[PDB]
Amino acid sequence: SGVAVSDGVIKVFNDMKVRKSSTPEEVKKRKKAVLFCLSEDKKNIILEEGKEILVGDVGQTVDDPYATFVKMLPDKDCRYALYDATYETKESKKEDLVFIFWAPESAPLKSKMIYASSKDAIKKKLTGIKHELQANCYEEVKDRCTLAEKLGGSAVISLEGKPL
Amino acid sequence: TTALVCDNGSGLVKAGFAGDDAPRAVFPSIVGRPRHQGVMVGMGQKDSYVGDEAQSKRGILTLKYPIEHGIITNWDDMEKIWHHTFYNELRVAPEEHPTLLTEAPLNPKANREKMTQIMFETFNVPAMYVAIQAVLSLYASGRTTGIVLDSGDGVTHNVPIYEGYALPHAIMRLDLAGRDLTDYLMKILTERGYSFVTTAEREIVRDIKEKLCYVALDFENEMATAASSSSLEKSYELPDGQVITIGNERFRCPETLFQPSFIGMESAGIHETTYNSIMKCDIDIRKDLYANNVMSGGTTMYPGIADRMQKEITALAPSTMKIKIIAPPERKYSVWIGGSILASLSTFQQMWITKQEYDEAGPSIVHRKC
Amino acid sequence: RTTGIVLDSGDGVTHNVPIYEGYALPHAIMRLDLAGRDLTDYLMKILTERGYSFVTTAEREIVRDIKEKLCYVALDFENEMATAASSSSLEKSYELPDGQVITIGNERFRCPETLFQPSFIGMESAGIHETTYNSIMKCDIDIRKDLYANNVMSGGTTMYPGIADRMQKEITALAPSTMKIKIIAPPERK
Amino acid sequence: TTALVCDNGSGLVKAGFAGDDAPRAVFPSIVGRPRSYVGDEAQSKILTLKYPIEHGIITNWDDMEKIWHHTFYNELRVAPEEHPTLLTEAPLNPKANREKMTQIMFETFNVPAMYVAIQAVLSLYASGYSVWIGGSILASLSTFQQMWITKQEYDEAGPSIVHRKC
Amino acid sequence: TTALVCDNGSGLVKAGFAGDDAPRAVFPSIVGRPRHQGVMVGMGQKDSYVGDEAQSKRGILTLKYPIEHGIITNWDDMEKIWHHTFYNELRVAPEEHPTLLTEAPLNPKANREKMTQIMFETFNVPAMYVAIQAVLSLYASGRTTGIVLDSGDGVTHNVPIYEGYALPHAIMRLDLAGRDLTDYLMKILTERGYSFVTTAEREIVRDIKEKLCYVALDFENEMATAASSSSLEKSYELPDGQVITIGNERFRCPETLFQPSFIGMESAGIHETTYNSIMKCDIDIRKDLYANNVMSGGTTMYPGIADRMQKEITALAPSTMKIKIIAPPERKYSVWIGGSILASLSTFQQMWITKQEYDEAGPSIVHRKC
Ligand SMILES: Nc1ncnc2c1ncn2[C@@H]1O[C@H](COP(=O)(O)OP(=O)(O)O)[C@@H](O)[C@H]1O
Ligand SMILES: Nc1ncnc2c1ncn2[C@@H]1O[C@H](COP(=O)(O)OP(=O)(O)O)[C@@H](O)[C@H]1O
Ligand SMILES: Nc1ncnc2c1ncn2[C@@H]1O[C@H](COP(=O)(O)OP(=O)(O)O)[C@@H](O)[C@H]1O
Ligand SMILES: [Mg+2]
Ligand SMILES: [Mg+2]
Ligand SMILES: [Mg+2]
Repeated sequence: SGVAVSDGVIKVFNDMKVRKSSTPEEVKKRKKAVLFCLSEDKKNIILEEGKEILVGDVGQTVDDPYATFVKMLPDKDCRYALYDATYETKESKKEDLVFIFWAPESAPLKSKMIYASSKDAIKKKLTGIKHELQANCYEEVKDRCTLAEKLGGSAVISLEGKPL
Repeated sequence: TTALVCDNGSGLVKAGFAGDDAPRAVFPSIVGRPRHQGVMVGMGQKDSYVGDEAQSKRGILTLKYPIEHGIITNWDDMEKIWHHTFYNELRVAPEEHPTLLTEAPLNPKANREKMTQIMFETFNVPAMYVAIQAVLSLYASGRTTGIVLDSGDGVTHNVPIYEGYALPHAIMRLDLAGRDLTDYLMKILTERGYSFVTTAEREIVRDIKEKLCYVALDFENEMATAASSSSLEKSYELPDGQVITIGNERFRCPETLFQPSFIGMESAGIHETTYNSIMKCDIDIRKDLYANNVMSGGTTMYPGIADRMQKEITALAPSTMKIKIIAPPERKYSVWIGGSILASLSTFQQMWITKQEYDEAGPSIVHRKC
Repeated sequence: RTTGIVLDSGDGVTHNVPIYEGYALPHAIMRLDLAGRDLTDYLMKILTERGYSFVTTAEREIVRDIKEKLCYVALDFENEMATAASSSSLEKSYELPDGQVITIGNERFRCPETLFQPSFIGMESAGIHETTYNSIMKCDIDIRKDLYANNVMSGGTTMYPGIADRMQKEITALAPSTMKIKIIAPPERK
Repeated sequence: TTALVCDNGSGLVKAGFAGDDAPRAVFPSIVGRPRSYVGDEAQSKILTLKYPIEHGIITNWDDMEKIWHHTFYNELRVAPEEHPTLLTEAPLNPKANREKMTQIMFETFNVPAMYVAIQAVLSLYASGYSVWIGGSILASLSTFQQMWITKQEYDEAGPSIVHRKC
Repeated sequence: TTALVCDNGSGLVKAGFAGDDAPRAVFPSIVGRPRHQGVMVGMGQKDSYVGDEAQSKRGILTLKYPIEHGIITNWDDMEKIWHHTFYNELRVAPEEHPTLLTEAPLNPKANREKMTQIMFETFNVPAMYVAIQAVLSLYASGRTTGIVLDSGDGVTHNVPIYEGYALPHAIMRLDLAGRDLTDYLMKILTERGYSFVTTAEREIVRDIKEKLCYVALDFENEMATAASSSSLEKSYELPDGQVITIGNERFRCPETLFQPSFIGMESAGIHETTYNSIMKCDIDIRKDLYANNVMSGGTTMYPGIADRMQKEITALAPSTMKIKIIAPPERKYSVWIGGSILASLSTFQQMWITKQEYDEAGPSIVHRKC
């Protein structure tokens, strides 16, 4: 295991999971999808301010929240993710968050072992999360059908405001 | 300003604000403790999993329902589910908006007392109210007259309601609901070579019953068609990859709603309890109750249950009387629809039990008020 | 990663344990006594048919290096035998420490086949392609979808050229068609 | 400061420090009595080779601790009293093997701290000699540095701390 | 005149005539194909070996059980075993005496249909009948009231039976039986240095479990005694000549009957399934079912299983109720005893399904009759 989580990531998770009554001007800077990284010393899980996605921009500059999110993951390193999905089922309309464990084969072993052995140190601190998505290849995470297969299986008819 | 309506059902928790059409939060009401030691270190392993995260990780969990047939068996996981649907699902605090809870009639007073105590002590809500699921499901119908056939996952109950005055002496309660149907389907599916023993698997049988089961117009002729040919059999895609071929089980396990002798219960089916309650009602309101049988709940979503309910009731009721079975297309959440349309009413805004009213009264104000 | 069954096969033991998202399944832990030492013994036993006797322990290390740098697993046994039977297009020579050269033919892919057909050295155990499927079929029915697409291999015995492709083919032959099979073959799995 | 990771496998013993890519010490795990010699000197030399480890369980203990002393002194030229050691094992392992491992490491060598991980879990860490790669990438982790079983923790607990900790 | 009763169990085949106390034919139900080429020419090498000849020549064979947990997996070897026990063991023809077959409840209908088809087409019996193993094991007890704990080699099932009317809605079935115990013993014996991988060897572990395993009064204190000293260890004489020293495995592998989490099953132990089935039964028959827990099968032959079953049930049942565990000394063949005492009854002689009744009905008469 080893690596633990910092206070900023826990604060961001508590901010994203539990939303409250907010003003229409502030509601547009909420966090939609944020990744997690390691510092220089590889001892804390820190979010990078560079790569991120806001809730405000979704549907505007970012035509597709998921489509613009696949290319945001670096293919030469291991990364965490937290995607807020809005999928439509035959039964009803749900809005859940997804934990994506990005781990390509092109990354070095030093970045794969650290992120694989410390996954229980981050997932345990993220209380209430259900949808877990482990993705290693890039083609499997690039496809749109896999998210509906993991979320609800064949029941999900539409994903992110558009049908499958 | 807005009010929260939380239909804490036996199988699903429909939670949402007031004044809107559909509930935004819908998820199964189960908690799952980790079954295996968990060799991998880190990654955010938690002590429990509630709702959709439990449904996704149900392979390594041991799912269990905190609510039996309507009574809340375990309280720690119940308040955990409440905290979850309040914070991790709606992202709102209970201290601001009043909450509305639902329950089935003929309910132990201890359940309602513990509900009120948990809502007023742990969350400290400004006000709340404990209504009845069937009365709210009747509100959603827009009318005030007619008996309600409310059958969810743990309890099936019927209460006849006239033009505003309900009849509490004719409230029937049947412990036969969707969970019992799922258990019967699991028991009768072993005769085909498919063993479902564990709780996690049982959810697969639940989905199979949800999307492959129907109620027959009559039992005998459908069995005769089941006996002859496979014209009735249909295959299902299991999550593991295998396929199953169910035959008469498509309409045998839903027949338990009308013939409780399958799971062993001695209670009259859902088609006879309604007639017995109406026959226990007043003789002038029977003409209006016969033509108004409002159905609600997820168990009333089988294809053909409305036609069989009709046929059975006109078989029991006199011939001159006309029987109507209101089968709304949103009867799966009719209780939540009624709660949401009820919370927006101006006249109801005065009868919320408040903390200032609750202090001197203790947890016993709910019986005298509601 | 944290999810996936592990195919660990070293020099003395081959064992498989399926591990989910942190909780492993101890009731599905399979153990097979077939490993690289047994493969070396089988190669020594089948190399005497070519005129090269390796009896002593010291020599056996030469056979071990020969198996390490000249043996591969075939995509299928039958067609590769048909190619072995016809022509020497398959044979390859080796430089022995004493100076002599040897010409091995079907032994390049016959002794690694013992991993999938234990009836060569006499064991009754199902090959490494069937023990994994039997352990996954002994596992839970919801974790099979995640265990089928994650078969992590390790150990020096899993370093034969083409063992990943044969493992794949065998598992999708055993597993249902709708399920997708993936065989993670890391380049540092030794 | 640095930590030792010792993959005491059935056929090879991959032993090396933490924080480096490749294990410096690799040799077969056999002892040979004249018809002792450990590792490459046994491979070069009239002996009767035998493996102390069967399918994962350690059959004989004197030669096992002899191999440990060898790989510690005649191969790495370091003392166990300074750097913590990391041992590996296969799952579904008899508890007696791990108990004897802990007892030998804490009584004969008197290590400041140690830990008994699983070979497959470490080989998965290496994915981001795979077991040794994962052990070495695991030993450098800061979060893991707290869960080493120490001698001061071992005294009152006896050789049974390993089951409850690891 | 006489009737044949054939208890085609998962591990043993008890076959004998009617009206006698003990079954004359007892042998393991396995078939063995020759594993090796067989260089020697002649001497009567056969394609298969059934029963004791397979047990004697198990070294060069590959033993396998045609019956899983109650369902018959392979049919050719099953009818081969039937032909064997009919001709080479009893030296009688099936065309003369009627045969009586047994099965476990909650059984796939295909198994019973194939049983009837094989008995009526290949052997052409004048009449037959398919009873239930637990009901017959209760007959052997001489009484009519009490729940039956039938646990053989492949399936453990419990059915409560009142004063002639059994309760089919409370029939519990557990796939944990002696074969699973043998597998667990093989898995936990490798920790001592004894590897049993092959089927032939597994029989040695089966005999070791049969004559060296017992169930503890409680798990914790017996482990404490196992941990301290070898006062518990005992040696065994292997057929090859070696000796083994087993310790806590003498009472750890039989504990799986009460804690299924060892082999991974999620099912409640045999001490909880009985209590849950009785709690699912009627409230007036519980007083009579609590004091009558008839045990049968070879798995219930461990020393001390009766005392632990008692203690567990009075731990689960209320204190005022008295618990009795009928532990007969011939409960290994109680199913056969009940079948033989049943076949001599005059009232039962009328309900045999006959060939003349079978012709027009096809293989579906068995479900409507039995
Ligand atoms: N489409 C469907 N067809 C048949 N049964 C269904 C369907 N959808 C849900 N159900 C059943 O209805 C139950 C849900 O009941 P619900 O109405 O949520 O009760 P409550 O309102 O008390 O929560 C589930 O257990 C399921 O078995
Ligand atoms: N390049 C290779 N190709 C095929 N087999 C190999 C190769 N390298 C090593 N092996 C085999 O792998 C074995 C080493 O197994 P190893 O992974 O060291 O087991 P352990 O991890 O238990 O020590 C050797 O006996 C050798 O036969
Ligand atoms: N003396 C004994 N002690 C413990 N277990 C026994 C004993 N004798 C037999 N068994 C177990 O009982 C099993 C036989 O079950 P059995 O009663 O023949 O089932 P069935 O009636 O379905 O054939 C064997 O597999 C064996 O493991
Ligand atoms: Mg309801
Ligand atoms: Mg190894
Ligand atoms: Mg039996």
